[PDB]
Amino acid sequence: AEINQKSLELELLRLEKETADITHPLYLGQKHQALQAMNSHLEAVLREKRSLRQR
Amino acid sequence: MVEMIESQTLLLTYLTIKMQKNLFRLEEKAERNLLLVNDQKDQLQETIHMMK
Repeated sequence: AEINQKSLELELLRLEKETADITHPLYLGQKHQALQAMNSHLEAVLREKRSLRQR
Repeated sequence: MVEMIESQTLLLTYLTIKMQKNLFRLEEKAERNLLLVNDQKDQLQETIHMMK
């Protein structure tokens, strides 16, 4: 019985590790940040379109 | 007096041998019954674990 419990635990942990890059909050959070930085930059570029065109 | 003590010894010894023989038969039947039930327990436990 004890072996069976630990075996299940192991199986569960293995499944979680294999799918962490797309599922875990930590990794997903990093991707969000990178995307927000670029958004802001593009907003700025669009706001100064006239000046940039003139240049 | 020696004849009386010998008669007592004979009675006790007879009782003893008779009891021991019948007790061994019960112990064997009992252990067999316990093992059979224990085996049923083990099969149920394995099935429950797999389902979980």
